[PDB]
Amino acid sequence: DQMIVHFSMDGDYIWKESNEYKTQEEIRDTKKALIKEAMRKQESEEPGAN
Amino acid sequence: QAIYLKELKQSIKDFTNQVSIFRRDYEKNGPMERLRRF
Repeated sequence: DQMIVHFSMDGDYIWKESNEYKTQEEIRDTKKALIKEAMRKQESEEPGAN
Repeated sequence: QAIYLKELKQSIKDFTNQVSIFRRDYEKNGPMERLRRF
């Protein structure tokens, strides 16, 4: 490549409605759905689950 | 585990009842020879 970079920085910054942002939203929704199903099922199975 | 989850809700109710019974038994043991036995 023969190109020299004094400083290289990689960061977790995403802009609104990005393609990558949509994937992140799906991951949050999938985790939330599993959490929602688990909380609801335990709440449904038990009586007045707290 | 799905079958066990139905079993687990029933078991959790049974376990709470068992824990209350165990606490009552511990209190009886705590209640001389009687104080030592309690």
